[PDB]
Amino acid sequence: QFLRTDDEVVLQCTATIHKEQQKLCLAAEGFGNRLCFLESTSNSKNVPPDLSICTFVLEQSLSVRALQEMLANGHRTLLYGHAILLRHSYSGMYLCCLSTSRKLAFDVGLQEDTTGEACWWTIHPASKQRSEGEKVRVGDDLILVSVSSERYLHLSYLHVDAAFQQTLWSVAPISSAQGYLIGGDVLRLLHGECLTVPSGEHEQRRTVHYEGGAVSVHARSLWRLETLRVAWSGSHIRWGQPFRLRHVTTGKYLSLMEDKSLLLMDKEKADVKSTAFTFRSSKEKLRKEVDGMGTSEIKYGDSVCFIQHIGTGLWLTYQSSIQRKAIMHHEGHMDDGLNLSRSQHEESRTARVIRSTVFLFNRFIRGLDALSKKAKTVDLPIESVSLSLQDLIGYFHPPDEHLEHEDKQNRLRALKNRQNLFQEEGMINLVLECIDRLHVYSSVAGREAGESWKSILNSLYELLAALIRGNRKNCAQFSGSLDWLISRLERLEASSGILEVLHCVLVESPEALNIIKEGHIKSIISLLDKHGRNHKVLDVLCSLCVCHGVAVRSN
Amino acid sequence: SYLLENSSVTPLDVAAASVMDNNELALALREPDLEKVVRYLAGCGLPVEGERYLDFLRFAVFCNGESVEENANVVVRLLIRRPEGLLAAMEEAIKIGNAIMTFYAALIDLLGRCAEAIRIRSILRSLGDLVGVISIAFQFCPDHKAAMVLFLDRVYVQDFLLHLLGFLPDLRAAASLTDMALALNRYLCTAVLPLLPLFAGTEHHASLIDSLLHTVKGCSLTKAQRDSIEVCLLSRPSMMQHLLRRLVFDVPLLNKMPLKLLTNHYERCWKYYCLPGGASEEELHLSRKLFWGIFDALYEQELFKLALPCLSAVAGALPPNF
Amino acid sequence: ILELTEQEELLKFHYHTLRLYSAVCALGNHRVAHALCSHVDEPQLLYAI
Amino acid sequence: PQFLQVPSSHEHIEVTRIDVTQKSFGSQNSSTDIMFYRLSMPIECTYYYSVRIFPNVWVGWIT
Amino acid sequence: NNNGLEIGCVVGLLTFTANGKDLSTYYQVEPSTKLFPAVFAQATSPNVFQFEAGLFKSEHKNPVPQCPPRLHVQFLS
Repeated sequence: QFLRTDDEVVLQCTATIHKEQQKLCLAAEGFGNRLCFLESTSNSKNVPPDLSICTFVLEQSLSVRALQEMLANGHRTLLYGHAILLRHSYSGMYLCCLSTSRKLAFDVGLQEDTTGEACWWTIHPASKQRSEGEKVRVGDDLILVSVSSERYLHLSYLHVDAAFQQTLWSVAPISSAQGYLIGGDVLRLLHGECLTVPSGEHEQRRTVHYEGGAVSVHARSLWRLETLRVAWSGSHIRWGQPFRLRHVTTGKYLSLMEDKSLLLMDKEKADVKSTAFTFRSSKEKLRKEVDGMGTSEIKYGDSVCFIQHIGTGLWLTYQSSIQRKAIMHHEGHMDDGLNLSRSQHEESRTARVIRSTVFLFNRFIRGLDALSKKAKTVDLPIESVSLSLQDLIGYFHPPDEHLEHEDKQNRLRALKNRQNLFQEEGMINLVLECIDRLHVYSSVAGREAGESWKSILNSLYELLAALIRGNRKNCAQFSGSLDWLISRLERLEASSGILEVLHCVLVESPEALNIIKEGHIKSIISLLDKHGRNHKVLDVLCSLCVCHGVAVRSN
Repeated sequence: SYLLENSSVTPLDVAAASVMDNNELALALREPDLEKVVRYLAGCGLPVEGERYLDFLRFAVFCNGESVEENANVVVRLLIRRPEGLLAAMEEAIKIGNAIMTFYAALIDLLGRCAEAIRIRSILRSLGDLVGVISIAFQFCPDHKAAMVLFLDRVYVQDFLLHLLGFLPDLRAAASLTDMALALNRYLCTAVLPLLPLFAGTEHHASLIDSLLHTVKGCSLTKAQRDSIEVCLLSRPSMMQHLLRRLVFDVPLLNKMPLKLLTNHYERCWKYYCLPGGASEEELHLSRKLFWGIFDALYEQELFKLALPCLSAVAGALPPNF
Repeated sequence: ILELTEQEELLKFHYHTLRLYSAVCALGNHRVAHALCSHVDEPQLLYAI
Repeated sequence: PQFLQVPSSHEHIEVTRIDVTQKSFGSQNSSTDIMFYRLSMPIECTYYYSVRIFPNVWVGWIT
Repeated sequence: NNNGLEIGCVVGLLTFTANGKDLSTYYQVEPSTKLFPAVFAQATSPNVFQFEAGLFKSEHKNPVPQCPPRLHVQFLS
């Protein structure tokens, strides 16, 4: 009925695209993207909207006057005339006005810290019905004005910019019970063993499987429960309200295809009655909607949940290395009452970033495939890549020494969890393929986009190192490519970067210490003839000499 | 507010005169009255009509030299929304409808008469085009540039200052004796605005001397002479002495009283050039020896010889219509 | 070496050699350690003390 | 006097690492006096080492 | 009279070929000692000096057939 502090909402408008008011909401990605864009929620039948990166949380709603004093240095209800703070509900980035163009309107972005006036945005109705001081209700057509630039959050023609013309930003709510299922939550699917999807570089990862053991840890056992509705997506999960399932790592919707089987298909093929399921308590096939958080119905831990497709009434059963293949059938077994379990927020935060790493580098691979074969211009992102490349280093930044111990341990425990997730989806291998195709020429492409080629390669290894520095696993996963790194060691371009990967591996892989041979180490000592005098080489040779604690005397 | 709604063309002249002088009154006005003005500007899509509104708004926010801020803020904020690229299409109109040319001059003056007060700079820095119109009005002429300079002065180092300088074309076209005759006396008060490497500055000091040669109108020349006394006080010293070398040729032409006062202005400048000198310093001792013939040539002379007393102390620092 | 305090890049590298030379003698590399007596010359180390 | 590499902080006498195996040098400045271009690495005891000259010169093989 | 190609070939003994033409009988003598490749200059123009039967990279470094002259980092000035 109202809008208060700490309530998840969206910012929706319309646009005149071919006689239809395209009901589009504000979208901005994060962790790869600082800029804002549009997501149409009109075609919810065929190409349903990515509602994860559209929602925003009203972190603080204070007036203009009660802010500048605080800036010189509690579910409060929103009133018109208050400057609100719109943190992005996924990336934790605050919505701000920028200092750039896309045209004398500034641009709208998601910056990191709440300091500065750009993060705050005042609300004013464009309605003579309601005025200032009135409680902001559900679904009021309102205008968002900045505080720094004091420009309107405007829908330009098809881009978001802080302009001087106004736009009615209709605010549909999403949510506001702990331990009960809430829609929108990325979560697993337990058995008593969990539902999985095939691993990296494996089919285009489309099959559906039950699997026990250590796949519950993995990201490929994560499933986002997306409702059909735009508003009140964070309603509590009831028995029988509809849900478009969508796999996290591939970014594909779980769809019933009558031609083959239950499959993972993309955004565009997944029509509603081909992909949306519901939940049943028994295996029977006996409400439409409520507007609110709804009935706090089903638990995470203690809930035996049968899964039924809407359009056909099929049930999620299994066929039968345990790669127990899950399918859809009219009856199935009595082992279809699948228990649920939520993911942690960081677990969800990694894996959405994983699909962000996916769509970014694969365009970067295919763009590199275009200008490697023939010269002269398939879209090759550079800045978008380097923005993510810098950010992921920051994502995998180690905890500070100037941090308190227990929090440092938690962040490090978080860090390894962040690291383990990229290995088990093959992001390490994905980076490994990008280092392949870039290390071809020597500064081909457009050399303002291809100008940062030197700085891209450096930070690739600096990413690649950082995904190693803690884990005994992932360094042992460089069993294979360790000889290849010593092969590209003598590129002399980013040769410190190859070494810094190879340093931190050989601190933590007694596995790979025993791999390395004469001519490899000869080449490492040969590199010291190349690059003058680097003590960097020496600590590598120190680490090739001494293990974790023991000696390798043949070395 | 009665009169505003009437004024569609005079009637808005009346509202103008009702405001101009008084600070007190100009503060007292409210914002929707000003909004009715600019909504009439929004109607101008084609003008001549809009120039009377912006003239009104010019006398809305400035009023005593001190740009009154509460007017200045709210005036501007509405103007972004409907102002209503625009530089270069104006540049067509010179060679062509005189009202379109005068229009944007008055628009830029409104913005020129106005300067948390930092964001208003930024929108006014959002309108680059600066030197473009400065290049136009070297060629009706005088009104456009003086509005651009006051825009340039409030909104928007010494390198870019010398970058702007056919102000020599103003000083040289003084001998055309009628639009240009009225131009030059307008650019005498415009010459006070540049009061606030060395080679191109010597051309401009000679251009200031060419304006002083056009001076050697009358009260405007007193604004030019005050612009001349501040110019030599602002400045190397040999380039100031190269300007004093062409002034020594004018000092020979001086000894009518305006050229002697220009020489009295160079006399305390010679007191400044004496400490830098302690070339033509021998000819500077000959200028004080020509001032001994000026002592042979002689209440206003008490002020002229007290400047020559500084020139007597300056000669001893060196002795220590074509 | 006494000068080489100020020769900072060259200070750092040679230090890492001393880690390296002490490295390769990791707990009883005697065939190596006889060889390093030729490189580093024990009475020089007595003087280094 | 002794040898030391050319850093970028200099009177702008520019070293350019170029590959077939050449290094150009520039003197668009108010420094003309003395330049001793000694490369880093010696020889001990077939292999021709070329020096291209656009504009005097003293080519040296110096211990 | 614009280009000069003064070439001090090595290997023990030295030779000079200036503009590809022999100006030899130079001070070419050392049994087993060292020689810096040096060009001593008074800066008469910019783009002043460009540097380079085996090649000089293959002599000096650790690889010694190394007949393509692959540049390194230690080629310093």
